[PDB]
This record gives sequence, structure tokens and C-alpha cells, in this order.
Amino acid sequence: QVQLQQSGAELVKPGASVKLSCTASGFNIKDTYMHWVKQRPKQGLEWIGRIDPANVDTKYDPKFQDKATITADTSSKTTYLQLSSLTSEDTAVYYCASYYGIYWGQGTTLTVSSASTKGPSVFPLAPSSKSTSGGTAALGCLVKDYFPEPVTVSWNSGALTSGVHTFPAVLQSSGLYSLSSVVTVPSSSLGTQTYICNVNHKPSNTKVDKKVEPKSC
Amino acid sequence: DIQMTQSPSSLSASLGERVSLTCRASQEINGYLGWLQQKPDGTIKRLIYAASTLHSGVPKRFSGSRSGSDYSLTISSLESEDFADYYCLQYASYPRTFGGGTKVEIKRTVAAPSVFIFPPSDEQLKSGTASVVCLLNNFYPREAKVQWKVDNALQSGNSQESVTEQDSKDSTYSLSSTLTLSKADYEKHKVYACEVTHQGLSSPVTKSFNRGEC
Repeated sequence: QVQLQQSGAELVKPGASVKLSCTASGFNIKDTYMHWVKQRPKQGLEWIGRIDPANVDTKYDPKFQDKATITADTSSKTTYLQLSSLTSEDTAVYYCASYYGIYWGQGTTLTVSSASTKGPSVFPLAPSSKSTSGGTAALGCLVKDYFPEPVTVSWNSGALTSGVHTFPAVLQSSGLYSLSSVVTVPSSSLGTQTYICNVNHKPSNTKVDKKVEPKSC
Repeated sequence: DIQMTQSPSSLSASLGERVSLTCRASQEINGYLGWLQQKPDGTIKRLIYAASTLHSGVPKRFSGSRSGSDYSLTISSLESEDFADYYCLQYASYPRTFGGGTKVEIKRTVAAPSVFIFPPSDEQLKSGTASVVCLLNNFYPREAKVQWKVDNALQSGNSQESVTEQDSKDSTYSLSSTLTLSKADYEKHKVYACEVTHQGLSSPVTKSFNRGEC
């Protein structure tokens, strides 16, 4: 069908600029002109600006003038969101929308950080604390100090899905990320079932498997 | 620049409930308002344009109204796929402005949290950092309270809470609170407790362990 293709995730250093694109399939920018919207992690939608290539017009919210620059290539049915002098305040998701906001693109994630690609450090959230089987136990994996996002946590290579909780990542003071994937399991299985967490982090090409076993802690 | 004041911010309703979202304009945007919806994980969809004109294919259980400056979005029968975010987009003048947004969550009975606490692993201590986590599984409503206490000393500015998204199946929530010390500080303290407060609990429960590296 006719939709809006958007550029890939971007990881830039504070200071530089970025250029995000959005291509229309079928409908062109002449008829269906574009809008660019921002959305910081877990925040609302902020209108940045828009462009009407037909009239060679361009609008911007006062808060984005000069800092954002939208240009549209008529032949390619592609607009471009240019963002300069990037700081942490720019790390967000940006969506493009056409005339009347009829179609919206998947949005491209921009991450502004001084940090670099780092593999995660997976540690076991061991069970049997103040217990020894009986009832329901809980264990998991601590995925910490990795960059950028994200991480994919599977349990027993996809075999264990029920009761798994992979919490959203938390940005730490070191600029690195961290998260946990806890799993609710019967206490009776704690010595007769091996629980392995399969942590994957493409950016660093890290693939690890951590075995969580009971400890009398 | 016209400002859209959206209300409410949060809303918890039950399936088949009649809900209404409101968005008041500062200046006269006369009819030029749209309603959008953003499903969990990103997807945004234009529901209504022109204050009450439903986008083709949008269920008839959605309608738009206007009373002076206040523009409302109303959902007759709140079906499960209506659990998403709504925003009002003004387009009478430039710049276009949005509304703060409304998060409509599923309502359900009070569920007391299941609490667990995990001491840091030996291998991690070797790297200095000592992470401690407290897990509050499947509870509702989301309003929780994790007070980390080392040797009864209340901890502050040294923990990070992370909340899972409302579960599709049982509509509950899960919270992980991570406390972070240094192998130096950590090894100089014995009892590490976690005190959780939830309306589904009569008294604040606590989970703790003694520093006894295993």
C-alpha cells in the first residue's frame, strides 16, 4: 500500500548534526506534504515544523527555528529533518506525517550521547533467598552497562515465555543502560530445571547466556 | 500560538465503558482540531479530523464534539483495542499544537504485589558495583512505594525504579527497584531490606537479607 518510509536509528555524538528522511510510497509530497513531530522517551508529541514544497513554504514552532531544518526533494517524494547542535535533549523519536496527518511513518529513533557501543554485563538474580523450593520462586538476569539500546532477552532459547518480565531500560549516570528480566517459576523445579537467559545486543554483536541457579542467600 | 489543554492525563476504565476526553483551545481554532491515537510501541493513527469527522474505517464508537473552546473525543463502548494514547492536534493557525495526551488504561480489582529481593552476585562484586534489586510482581493499581533500607537507614538518590507495561492478560503491573552501592559501602552493611507500600496491602511488607556472601 501507500505508506511513509523513515530512516534508521541514529546514534550521534553531542555537537554534531543529523539528517532524517521520510519517503512516501505512491502519494507524492506535492499533494500530500509532510510534517515532522518529535517525542522524547515516554513524553508527548511535539510538533517541530512542516514543509509545503509546492509553495516552497516551511513552518517551524518557535522552539525549533534554526535548530531544525526541513527540506524536501520533490522527485523522491522525500522530506528531510535536519537537526544541528545536538545535545541529550535531542535524544527522542521523530515521526513524519503527510498532509492532514492521514499517514504517519514508523518514526526514527535518535540518540545523542558521548558514550560508545558497549556490550552488556549479565549477572544472575539468583533464587532461594530465605527459602528452599516450596510455593513460587523468582529469578532473572541483570543486564547492565550496555550501549546503545536495545537488548533482547529470551529464556531457555524461547522455550520459557510464561511469567517472564523484561523491564524497560533505565539510563544510568554513567550514560550506560541497564535492565532486568525476571521470571516467575514453581519452587519445586529449582533443582530439576535449568533456567538460562539469552541476552543479545546487536550493536556490540554480543550474545551471552547466563545460568541462574539457587543459592542459600 | 494556540495552546491545547488536554484532560485528563490518566484515565483507568473498564471494557465497554463510555469515556470522554477533552481538549480546550486558548484561541478560536473553530473546527480545525484532530484526534490521534498512539498504540503501545509507537504506531500513531489519525482517528478524527475537523473536530468530529471520523477517518474512514474508524469505528463508529468514536465521535467528536465541541462546546465552546472545549473539544471532546468520546468512545461509546470502550473495547480492548482502545487502550492507547490520544492527542488533540490543532490546525487553525501555525504552528500546529498538540495536547498533553491521555493514557487510557484497563481497570481491574486491587492486586497485592508479590515481593522478592535479590542480593548482588559475587562476580559483580569483583567489578566493584553492587546492585540490589527488589521485584514487585503483578500488582494493581500501579501506584507503589519502594523504600530501600540498609540497616534501617533509609536510602535516597541511590535507586532506580522501572515499571513494566500493563499486562495484556491480567492487566497487572510489575516494578523493579535497583539499589546501587560500591563493594566498599556494601560490604560495610549487613541488613538490606525493601519495604513496599500498596493499597492492596494492609501494612507495608518488607523483604531483607543479611550480607553473607554466598
